[PDB]
Amino acid sequence: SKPTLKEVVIVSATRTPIGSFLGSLSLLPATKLGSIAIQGAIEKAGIPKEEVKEAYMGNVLQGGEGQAPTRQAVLGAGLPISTPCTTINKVCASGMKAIMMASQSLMCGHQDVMVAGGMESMSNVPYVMNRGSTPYGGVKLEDLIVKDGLTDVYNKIHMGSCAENTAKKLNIARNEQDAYAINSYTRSKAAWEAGKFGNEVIPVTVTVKGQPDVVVKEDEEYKRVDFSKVPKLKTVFQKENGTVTAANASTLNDGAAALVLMTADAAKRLNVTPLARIVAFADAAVEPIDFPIAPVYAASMVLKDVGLKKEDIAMWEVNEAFSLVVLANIKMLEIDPQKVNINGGAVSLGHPIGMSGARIVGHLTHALKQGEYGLASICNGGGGASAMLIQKL
Amino acid sequence: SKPTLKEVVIVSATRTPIGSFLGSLSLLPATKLGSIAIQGAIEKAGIPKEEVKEAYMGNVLQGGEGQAPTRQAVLGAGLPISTPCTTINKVCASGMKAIMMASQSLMCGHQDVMVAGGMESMSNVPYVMNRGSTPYGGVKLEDLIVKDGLTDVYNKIHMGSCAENTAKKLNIARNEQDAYAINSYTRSKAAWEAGKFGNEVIPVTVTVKGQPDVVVKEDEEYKRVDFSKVPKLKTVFQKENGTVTAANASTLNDGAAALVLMTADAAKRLNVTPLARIVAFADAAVEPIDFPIAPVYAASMVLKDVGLKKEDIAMWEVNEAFSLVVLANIKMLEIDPQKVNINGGAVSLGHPIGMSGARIVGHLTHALKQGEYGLASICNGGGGASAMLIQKL
Amino acid sequence: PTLKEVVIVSATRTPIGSFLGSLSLLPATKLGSIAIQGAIEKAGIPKEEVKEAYMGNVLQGGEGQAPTRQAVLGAGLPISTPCTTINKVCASGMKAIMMASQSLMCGHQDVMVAGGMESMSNVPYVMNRGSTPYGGVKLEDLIVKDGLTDVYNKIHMGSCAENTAKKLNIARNEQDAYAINSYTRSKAAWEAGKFGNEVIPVTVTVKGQPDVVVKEDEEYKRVDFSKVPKLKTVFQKENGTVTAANASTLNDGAAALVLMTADAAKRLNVTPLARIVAFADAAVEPIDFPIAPVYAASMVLKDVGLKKEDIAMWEVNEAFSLVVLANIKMLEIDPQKVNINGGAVSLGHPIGMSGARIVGHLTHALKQGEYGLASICNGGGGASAMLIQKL
Amino acid sequence: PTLKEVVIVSATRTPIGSFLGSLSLLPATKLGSIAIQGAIEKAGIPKEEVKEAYMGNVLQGGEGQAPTRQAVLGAGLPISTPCTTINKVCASGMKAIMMASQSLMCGHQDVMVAGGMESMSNVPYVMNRGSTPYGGVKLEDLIVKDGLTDVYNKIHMGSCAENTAKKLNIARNEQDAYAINSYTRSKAAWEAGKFGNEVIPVTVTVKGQPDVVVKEDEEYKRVDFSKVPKLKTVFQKENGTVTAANASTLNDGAAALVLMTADAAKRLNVTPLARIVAFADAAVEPIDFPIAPVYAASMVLKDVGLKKEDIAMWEVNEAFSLVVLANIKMLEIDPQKVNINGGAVSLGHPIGMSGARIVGHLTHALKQGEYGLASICNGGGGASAMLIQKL
Ligand SMILES: CC(C)(COP(=O)(O)OP(=O)(O)OC[C@H]1O[C@@H](n2cnc3c(N)ncnc32)[C@H](O)[C@@H]1OP(=O)(O)O)[C@@H](O)C(=O)NCCC(=O)NCCS
Ligand SMILES: CC(C)(COP(=O)(O)OP(=O)(O)OC[C@H]1O[C@@H](n2cnc3c(N)ncnc32)[C@H](O)[C@@H]1OP(=O)(O)O)[C@@H](O)C(=O)NCCC(=O)NCCS
Ligand SMILES: CC(C)(COP(=O)(O)OP(=O)(O)OC[C@H]1O[C@@H](n2cnc3c(N)ncnc32)[C@H](O)[C@@H]1OP(=O)(O)O)[C@@H](O)C(=O)NCCC(=O)NCCS
Ligand SMILES: CC(C)(COP(=O)(O)OP(=O)(O)OC[C@H]1O[C@@H](n2cnc3c(N)ncnc32)[C@H](O)[C@@H]1OP(=O)(O)O)[C@@H](O)C(=O)NCCC(=O)NCCS
Ligand SMILES: [Cl-]
Ligand SMILES: [Cl-]
Ligand SMILES: [Cl-]
Ligand SMILES: [Cl-]
Ligand SMILES: [K+]
Ligand SMILES: [K+]
Ligand SMILES: [K+]
Ligand SMILES: [K+]
Repeated sequence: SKPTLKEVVIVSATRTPIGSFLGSLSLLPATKLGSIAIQGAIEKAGIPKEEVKEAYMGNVLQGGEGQAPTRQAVLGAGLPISTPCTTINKVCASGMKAIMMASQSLMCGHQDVMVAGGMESMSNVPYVMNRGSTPYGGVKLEDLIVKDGLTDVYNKIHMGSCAENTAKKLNIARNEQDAYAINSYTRSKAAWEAGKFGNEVIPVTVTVKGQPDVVVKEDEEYKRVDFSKVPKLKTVFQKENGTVTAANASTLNDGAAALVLMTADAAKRLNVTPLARIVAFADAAVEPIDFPIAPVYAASMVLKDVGLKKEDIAMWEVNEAFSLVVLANIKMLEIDPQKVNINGGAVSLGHPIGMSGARIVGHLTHALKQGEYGLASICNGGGGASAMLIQKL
Repeated sequence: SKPTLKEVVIVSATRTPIGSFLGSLSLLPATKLGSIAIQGAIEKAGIPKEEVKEAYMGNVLQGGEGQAPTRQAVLGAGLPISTPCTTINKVCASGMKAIMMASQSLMCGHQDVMVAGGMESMSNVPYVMNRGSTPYGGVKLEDLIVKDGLTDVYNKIHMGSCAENTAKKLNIARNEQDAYAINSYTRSKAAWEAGKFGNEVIPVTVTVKGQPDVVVKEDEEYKRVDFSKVPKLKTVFQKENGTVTAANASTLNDGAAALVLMTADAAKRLNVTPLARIVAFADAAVEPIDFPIAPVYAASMVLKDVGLKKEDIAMWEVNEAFSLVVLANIKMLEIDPQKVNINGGAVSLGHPIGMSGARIVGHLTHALKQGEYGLASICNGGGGASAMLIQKL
Repeated sequence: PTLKEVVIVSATRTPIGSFLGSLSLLPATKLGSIAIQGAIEKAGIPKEEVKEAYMGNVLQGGEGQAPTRQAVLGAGLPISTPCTTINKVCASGMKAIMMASQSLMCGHQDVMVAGGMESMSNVPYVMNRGSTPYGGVKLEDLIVKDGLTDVYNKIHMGSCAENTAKKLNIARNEQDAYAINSYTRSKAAWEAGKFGNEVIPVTVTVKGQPDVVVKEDEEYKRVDFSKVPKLKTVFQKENGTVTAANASTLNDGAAALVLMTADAAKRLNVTPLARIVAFADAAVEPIDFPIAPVYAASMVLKDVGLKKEDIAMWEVNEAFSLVVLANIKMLEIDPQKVNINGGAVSLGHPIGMSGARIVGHLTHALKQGEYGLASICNGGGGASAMLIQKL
Repeated sequence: PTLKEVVIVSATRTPIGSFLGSLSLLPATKLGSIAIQGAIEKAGIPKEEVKEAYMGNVLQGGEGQAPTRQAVLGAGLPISTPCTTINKVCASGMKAIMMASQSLMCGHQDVMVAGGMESMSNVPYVMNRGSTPYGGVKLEDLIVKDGLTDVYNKIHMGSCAENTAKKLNIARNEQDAYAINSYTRSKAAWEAGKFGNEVIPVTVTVKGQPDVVVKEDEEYKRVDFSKVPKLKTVFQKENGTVTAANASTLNDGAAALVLMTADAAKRLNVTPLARIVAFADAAVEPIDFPIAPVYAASMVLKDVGLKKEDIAMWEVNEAFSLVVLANIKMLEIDPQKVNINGGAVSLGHPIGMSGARIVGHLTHALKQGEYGLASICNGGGGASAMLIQKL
């Protein structure tokens, strides 16, 4: 027999703008961007801070951040000292997995109101030196972005080289990948200029003693592009017959996102209007080198579970880890390209890894029309993916 | 009314021995200790590896371990590439929180069989250097054990100094703390001598090319003691009227633990006999400085939830972060000290921070007699604690 | 065998670059090659005539094997040229000239190159060999550890200067006035074109960049006189005297001289600039290094029977303004004859280079028949001094 | 004035410690103090008579300001003693003695101390000044970067030796025979008490542990003759000849000599051990450093008018067994007169120390009236050589 569970709703979804690597938000640690997003979400939901019972935040690169990153973000947002906190790491899937795990606690009736999201400051990720005796001939200082973030343990190659493998297998060429990337930048600029993130993004003031304030109000990455340069660029992850470039891959970035989740009962009790219902979610895993196709199986599991067909989905958010990944998913699922990553994605907006899975779910929440279904999927290092289905209320 | 949930059972619980800092297990990465505990747990459960659907592992100090620590542990144990993995960080409570969150997935019917536990190799935790430019005059690279594991963010003091604060408030003196510590070493020795860890601990072979193999078959820490020296030690965190010493505090250590969890239905399908039922669990939080008393509130929450009295508990496992922590809990709960940490604990056995929360649940699993209730609780940095109630089958 | 007479035939230097400034892309050894090549060109002799080379260089860490050999081969000199790198802290550049002169005096060589080189911009940090200690690892800055810290007293060179300021009663306003005078004199000499024969320009070449020609000293323009009396006393909190403005700075540069016996100069028909008359080293209590040049200068004057009045120009290296004032006070010499075209407080102080630079400056600035005396202090309580006569 | 006669009055050294071994707790400067103090005691002169000091020291990074000054003051010599640190790579310790001899020959000092020191155990790693590059960086080992890599060829000293092994047809088996010979001679000489006047013991004090008295060289006992032919060729995978057993090792130690003019020895009632006759430096292509000592030795013989036959004993530094074999072959000398009591392959090679050690050894081992010739190669393609006669 199947358990009888509580219904879970999204009441608010807020994010910081995304900063470029060593760019506009580089002075702020990940936990502080977390505080900003969490306070933003609470404000937008219209509930007292004291109503939030527990918090989960995704965060992939936690080294040097200090004790209990999620607790820092939560206490920094002015939430009660009585609030338990857990920091989640499923690599790039962390921001989505946090929402999923929080949903499961709500479904069990173990809490009635929670905050879940993700945060990352890639600008502030440190280098490491090993503990022990210094070996004769040299001591390595490794970059934790490369070592913990972007290198497949098993193949000993960059995520970008794993992507090249799928480009080979599925015959997805340089020109197709470049066209997708240009498309992403185009959609991001359009959305931003049309005022489409007006309720999703909250601005950030950067203060430096002796300097005038800087107000960061929009995503930084999408303006850093030159369409004429795009087809000229070198293939950085493979010298012989490559396809992936700086322009058609996601970038390194800083940002945080937070959602307020509650049971249908609690939303009634607090007289708040729910934005969306969380219907179903799943995780899938494949051979580590094949992570780009893992979101295909995760999305399929979700559709099969709920009894829906791909054509029933109004809007897809397939995380733009690489242009290659989105094209692979479009090809295998046979879905309408006009319904995928409609207002841009990670290739042009950037990819603070622990945050992105939460951002894309928050974007569907705002963009879907009443009654429509949205499906968000995200690959992660090691061969995994997470996927989530929501319906707009 | 209340949700109707799947019943959750523990089928096996296994661990490596706990190694001392830079000691017998120091050559093995946390992820390798993870693979060993997971393999052991599946062997002891007597089920196909393919039946494990998903895995969660606690792990506090993830810097330099490589991409997706839990995935590394699971694949290194020979589990299917189809197995999704998430790495969990709630400081010292991590190993317990992993079991709790896995239990929640099982209750929702989202998976039927999971592995949960915790892993830490404090010997292999690195130092960090900031990204950017080196200041004129040099820099000190920070030790991540100290910066991420052991320093309160808000007070800017060691966990040990937070403990001194509780010692003051509740009048828990040096002599009482030293007596508790001696008692822990005594109880640990007694338990090993009596063969109380026979089914719980699996040995590990350390192989070094060009030297004989070393078989580690018991915990290393409890033999590193001198009872005569205990009352002579100086107080390491507070010179001015201190109480906490190297002897009466937990140590730095390496180890991993894993539990096979499934629904009661899955156990019947697979023809396995469960060891215990997971009944209830809870998280609590107080002011960061007051973490030593947080386990009191988490334990009370659990008892109230199920409607039991403290007298109903046959065995207590209150993690021995410091001798002070246990005495503080005994004092406030007003429970029988003969029922607390009966076979030793972290003061004498050691404290690989991400694993201890799982170890103590695993020990109750084996030590309890049929029908008895066991309660485990564990404090964590930032002011939190987790607690879990199980019943022997 | 009777001792041979030694002459200076040429003396050349790079401009001095500021810390992390205009010359920071070039290693010390490359600056040394440029200086050496320029000196040989000015001397008007084939490179093959140079028999052996000594270069001063204080902070050799990370420069690679045999720094002087790198400078020499980099300048296109023969593979047969033996090379030695000299370390007497700030006195290194002068000590190299002294030791080369001694080899020439013995008839062991007939033509040598000697000088000094330093790239403080490129001096690395160090980590100790061994087990990493619990709680953290220290990365020390070699400029501070090897260059600027007194071993015995465990204080900065600047704190040693404060000590002398106390004992000899040399005040903050006096040191500030001297520093302003140094900056003023440096600017005046550059504007008068007094370095036209001494300094050679350096071309800095970067990939995908337009070439940059560095033709003058960088440091002397980095000053605000109105701010001088307001600066904090960085080496001492209470009643301090030494500041960033009145102390020498950290810098990059190289200098080189072609030296010959009188017989070799004649054989090659070169016109020598100056004769080397005498030189000496003195040493005192480590903290008292500011006064060691007084004793070294005194030794050289006494050696040749000259009085302080017989000296036309003094170069007392400006380690700190305090040092020059202390020397003037103890020696009782005319300040208008001391560091007349500026010095290390305003031009900068690449430590292994400065003792060569000041001897090379005398060689160009002295008029025929005049005597010049150069002295320079060094960490540990030492000083070197040299007397030359213009030909 | 004519050139003064120079004599060696004493020569003393520490034992040589293995890499990270028995002397690894002591800095190079402390080892220097021990050797300098011993040399002065043995000379029987007041310490105030020593006027100036030069010490060889190749790897100066992290040792603190003015390494020679630290050694001198640590030995209890007066603060009035000027100090200079000398770097000619492996030739440093000899070149220091040569340069001191020139100062004495000129009449500039009458009594000096010269020698060399090195603590390879305490040589640090370096990190470049600047911003850390994306993707990380390896902190270089200064032993490798400054000590043992040829700048121009970008290969290890050991690979340079391979080049000479190929050119002169000196095979693996011949190199292994020479190395076993060195270990055998070292053990025999220690057992015969031949170092009793040369080596002074070192007490290593550690709080909470008993003292350790180091009384003999550590390295020569670390050998297994049956394993020598089984080792891998660590510098060259294909067709190699150089191994860990037949190469010098990395080590800690210091040596110091007291030098005087003949007049000074008379004045002080000192009976000197030997006279310094002549010395020279030679240089060739950097890759060809193994053969430079042939040319330096030939220069000294030619200068003085002696034949190779007139030399009673040769000390050709054992940088590699290959180097010694190449020198014997080109010079055509009796192998029974070469490195008679062992050398660097088995006693070890603290690089700034060895050039001084070998001159000190000849001073003790030669019989009255006999000539000894010492020679030593250095990175960059150099060598130094010196002739002495026993009195
Ligand atoms: C790809 C990556 C290594 C960056 O490469 P990079 O070479 O250091 O990037 P650069 O900025 O130096 O780009 C090099 C060139 O590309 C150009 N370029 C980059 N993006 C461009 C764009 N959008 N439009 C036009 N030109 C662009 C730059 O102008 C530069 O030009 P240049 O060669 O004349 O100097 C890094 O962003 C990365 O690793 N991305 C993948 C992140 C990832 O794996 N995420 C997780 C997914 S699972
Ligand atoms: C306390 C801590 C810093 C270790 O301190 P330390 O001073 O480096 O420990 P040491 O091994 O140097 O021991 C110090 C002295 O105590 C002695 N000692 C240690 N354990 C002993 C024992 N069990 N019995 C008798 N003597 C003991 C040692 O012999 C030593 O004596 P000495 O100085 O005369 O030689 C470290 O274990 C720690 O931080 N523990 C807390 C872990 C923690 O906070 N975990 C999180 C929980 S919230
Ligand atoms: C003194 C020393 C530590 C530099 O100190 P510093 O404080 O880091 O120097 P800075 O460049 O940051 O200068 C600090 C201030 O002084 C000012 N300043 C520096 N030189 C100045 C000048 N010539 N005129 C006016 N102002 C000046 C700067 O503008 C700055 O002002 P701010 O704090 O309002 O911005 C360094 O040059 C040194 O060690 N010198 C001695 C070298 C030495 O000892 N050599 C060996 C001799 S024995
Ligand atoms: C050669 C050098 C790199 C060390 O090599 P290494 O491989 O780290 O040396 P090791 O101590 O690890 O010895 C390797 C093996 O040789 C063996 N070995 C070494 N010396 C031996 C000897 N004298 N007899 C027998 N066996 C010996 C060791 O037992 C070891 O055996 P194993 O592989 O079974 O464990 C280093 O000593 C060096 O660079 N020397 C040259 C110094 C130099 O260039 N000086 C300047 C001259 S210009
Ligand atoms: Cl918490
Ligand atoms: Cl996964
Ligand atoms: Cl000196
Ligand atoms: Cl040379
Ligand atoms: K891009
Ligand atoms: K203990
Ligand atoms: K200045
Ligand atoms: K050897």
